[PDB]
Amino acid sequence: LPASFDAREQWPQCPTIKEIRDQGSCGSCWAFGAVEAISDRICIHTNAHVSVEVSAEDLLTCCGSMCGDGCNGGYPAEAWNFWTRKGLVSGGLYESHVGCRPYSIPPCEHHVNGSRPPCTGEGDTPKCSKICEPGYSPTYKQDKHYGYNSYSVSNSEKDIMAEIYKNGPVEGAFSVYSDFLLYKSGVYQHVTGEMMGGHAIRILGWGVENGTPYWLVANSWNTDWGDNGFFKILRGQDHCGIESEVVAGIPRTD
Amino acid sequence: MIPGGLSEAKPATPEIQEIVDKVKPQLEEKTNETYGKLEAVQYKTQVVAGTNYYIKVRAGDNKYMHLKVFKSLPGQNEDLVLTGYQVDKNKDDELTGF
Repeated sequence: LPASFDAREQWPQCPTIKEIRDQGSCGSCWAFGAVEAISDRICIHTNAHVSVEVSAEDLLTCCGSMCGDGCNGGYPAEAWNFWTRKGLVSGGLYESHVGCRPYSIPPCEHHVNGSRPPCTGEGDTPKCSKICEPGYSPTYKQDKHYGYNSYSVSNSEKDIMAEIYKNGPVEGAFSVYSDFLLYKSGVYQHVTGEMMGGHAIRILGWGVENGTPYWLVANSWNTDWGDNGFFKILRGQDHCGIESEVVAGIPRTD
Repeated sequence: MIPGGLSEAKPATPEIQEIVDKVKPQLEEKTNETYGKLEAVQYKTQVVAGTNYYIKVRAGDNKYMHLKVFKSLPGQNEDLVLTGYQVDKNKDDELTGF
């Protein structure tokens, strides 16, 4: 219903909504899109009482084979179903400390070590381990955060605005094309490029720049790329498939 | 539209060829071998926080070799790095996520 909506402004008390994660060398975008929207939604649904960065390692390593092929792809509508069934622990927990199961796969943006080779290290899905990596209390099956239901959203512009405004950021997926890695500012719109492959991301609102109606999106590739982590893509036509793959769910308990 | 998988296969080009040569030195020291030329024929791309390339190169006889190269994002710079090879592979394998 509004002309312009941004979740970072509507629910500022929730760090995770303004945060950009670095996905590294493996195709877990499907796991990040899901756990970041889920993270966002837990906060929104408890009025800020519970702020956690839901475990991407957990989604990836413990859903495991059932949600895809780990670092080689996977499925949004499956990550979300698994939150409902077995839930996910943490990898960031608010009041500082540190999460249960953080993301071990090294990043691709930053430089680190000594001379740029950032990623190029492990890049090999670790194992499921129903243990909090030590120092975090309490126990794994108690840090577990569950989902009530999960469902697809419709290929419709309004349902998507209405899912976002009423319940918080969501997950979607689209087709990347070389002209997209070039993104910095404005509303992206696909014109050329080699089909690089299928990526998954977090949609968290809307508006217009000049005349173009867009979706506010968080990419999972760190903060130098694009607009401090985020971009805007054409909203209205299902441009690159961004409306065709929308999935969400509602947090259990609150 | 597999949201993290590798693209279907594409006939190689000279870009995919500039890679195999740029990371030539890097594959060289890991197997300790010396090739006159790695010759790419097949490849897949994949979206990570960068693009990984799964290239199919030819070595000596009639058996091919597989190569995962991470390729930086315009922002950072144009990098490249062998992250994982797959020496002693068959003439006709599908390129497969590794």
